[PDB]
Amino acid sequence: KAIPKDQRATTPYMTKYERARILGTRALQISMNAPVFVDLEGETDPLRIAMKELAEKKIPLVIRRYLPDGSFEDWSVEELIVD
Amino acid sequence: AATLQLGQEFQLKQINHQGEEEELIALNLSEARLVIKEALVERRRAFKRSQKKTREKELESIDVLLEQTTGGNNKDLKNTMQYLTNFSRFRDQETVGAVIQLLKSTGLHPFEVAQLGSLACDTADEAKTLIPSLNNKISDDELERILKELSNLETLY
Amino acid sequence: NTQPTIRKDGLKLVGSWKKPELRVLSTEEILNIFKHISVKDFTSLGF
Amino acid sequence: RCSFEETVEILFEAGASAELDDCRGVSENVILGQMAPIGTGAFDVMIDEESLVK
Amino acid sequence: ENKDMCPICKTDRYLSPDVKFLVNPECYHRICESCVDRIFSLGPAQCPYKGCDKILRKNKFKTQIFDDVEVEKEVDIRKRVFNVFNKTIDDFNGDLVEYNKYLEEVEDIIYKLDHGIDVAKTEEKLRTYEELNKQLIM
Amino acid sequence: MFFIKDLSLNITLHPSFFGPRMKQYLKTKLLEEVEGSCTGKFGYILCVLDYDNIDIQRGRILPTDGSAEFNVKYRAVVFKPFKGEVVDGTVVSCSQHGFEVQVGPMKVFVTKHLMPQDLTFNAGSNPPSYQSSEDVITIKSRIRVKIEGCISQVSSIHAIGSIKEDYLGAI
Ligand SMILES: [Zn+2]
Ligand SMILES: [Zn+2]
Repeated sequence: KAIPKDQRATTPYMTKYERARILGTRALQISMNAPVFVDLEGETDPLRIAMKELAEKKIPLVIRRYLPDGSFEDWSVEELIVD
Repeated sequence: AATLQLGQEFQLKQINHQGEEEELIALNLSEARLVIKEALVERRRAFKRSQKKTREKELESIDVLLEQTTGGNNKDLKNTMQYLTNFSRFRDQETVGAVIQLLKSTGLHPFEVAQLGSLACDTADEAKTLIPSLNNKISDDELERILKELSNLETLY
Repeated sequence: NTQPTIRKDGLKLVGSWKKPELRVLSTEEILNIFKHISVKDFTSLGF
Repeated sequence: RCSFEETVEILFEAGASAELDDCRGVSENVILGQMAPIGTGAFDVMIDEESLVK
Repeated sequence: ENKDMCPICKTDRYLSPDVKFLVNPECYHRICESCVDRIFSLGPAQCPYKGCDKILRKNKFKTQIFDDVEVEKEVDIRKRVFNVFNKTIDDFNGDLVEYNKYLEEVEDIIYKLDHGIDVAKTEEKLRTYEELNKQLIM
Repeated sequence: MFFIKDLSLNITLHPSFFGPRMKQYLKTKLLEEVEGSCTGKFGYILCVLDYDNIDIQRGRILPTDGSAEFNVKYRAVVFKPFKGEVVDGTVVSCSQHGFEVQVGPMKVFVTKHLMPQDLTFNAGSNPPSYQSSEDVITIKSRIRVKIEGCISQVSSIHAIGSIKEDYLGAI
């Protein structure tokens, strides 16, 4: 039932699955004409643009980590420490 | 049917979006026009706010000025405004407050008082025949009195 | 009433009474007895 | 349980005893043909409208 | 009677008589529930009670403990005319002669109505009812 | 009847509408779909009250296609017919089976068999009108119809009325 921010006791590191689905969904949105928040260096492939947004944490998403008891947490990808 | 037993979403017990309990809101064809015509005004103010950065002619003209507000996909509401206006005899929300004061004084159901205020009758038998739910729940002389005060509240506009 | 012994034989159920009177249980009789089953009975069985 | 070996017996006992399935098992989500709670699908992805104005 | 209470449902005693038998004041005829409900439900038409032609109206029914049609009509008309005349020329001062004479006139009117005479005096009694109602309105 | 009820709708948005102003778009869609349309559960939706305090809740992303789903709770003025309900209306189309009364956004039909015997159909007039023993039912004429039954199909509602009973007919 939405655990508050002071009680979030999950791993602050972004896993490979979270990075994978964030890059996949973000790249899918970029392929569907989504507003890009980072200036492009001449890229054409959507996955490279998604990784470019992840490298600067400009992806506007938040992860709803489901807990085994039915609860969940909201860890934004901007505050998640990548790698 | 018409036996004070409506559907599930039309039951006497209603629930708002906050989670509290509220009685079913039944409106007669008097304030029901002033509420649509009312909210369309503030809707016009809302349409002209973001833009910065005898009785029939005014009705249709205002319905055109409000038709320009909407996207031309709800003209049945304007034709409904012509229906109500062509079948409305009330005006001003103060008199409507008096009408609610006369309807709630008997202690009836909101749907029943809605059918009372929405129909034009002269005798009590008319109200008892057009409304099958009201036949013994309230006295006939009191209904005739309500129709008398209402008859004094109606004015040709 | 003495409850018989129900045995499966050729897609049928034969009841044996010792009292010995052996009679084959028909589908209509078993279905009738099942129609006379109370709630606590079959709900105590797992239905 | 029915997927592994004895399908008909498990199904018949299930229907007889009025059994209920939670449908978060692997094979169950496979049979129904939608996302299962494994890896990438073990979490939902949301959007924060307060982050779009950043 | 136990043999006539509806031309279609005349003998419902062995069918568990759970339905009532309404009587319209403009027919004085017994009709069971499932029949009369369809009668006024399909439209205000006459009942086929022994070839009855008087139209049966919607609702406006009554429960009857059975005191014969004559006495029931005499007490309905008696109460109605008693309400039309109200307390006019009755308990106004305390006189006994004129009061009993007026009561004699009223009972003679009810007598002419329950007898009908020749459908001529009863119409004058109806005009008297309209006049008395006009006096009660004023 | 003209009732007011709090309704909830799930709005789908394309990933191209994820700008900071997207909330406005929501309301825009929330109007374009809700006002004027009809539902078989709440009747003909007329207007939508409270345009400023519209709750947005939280938007969720469904798997494929990447479109956004929203659950909006609002207050709206709707019109729902009921069986055995005395209403008033004006005729539009005429037929040998009966004239089609227009009550608000609903086009009620009155069967010829549900009419009194004195009311007869007249086709020799232009337009064809129902002439009785005192009243003449024409298009522009106002008739008080007692609705007997209503049908609540999805996004389509039709009702059947009658004027055979007393205190009904032309106004
Ligand atoms: Zn009968
Ligand atoms: Zn009769």
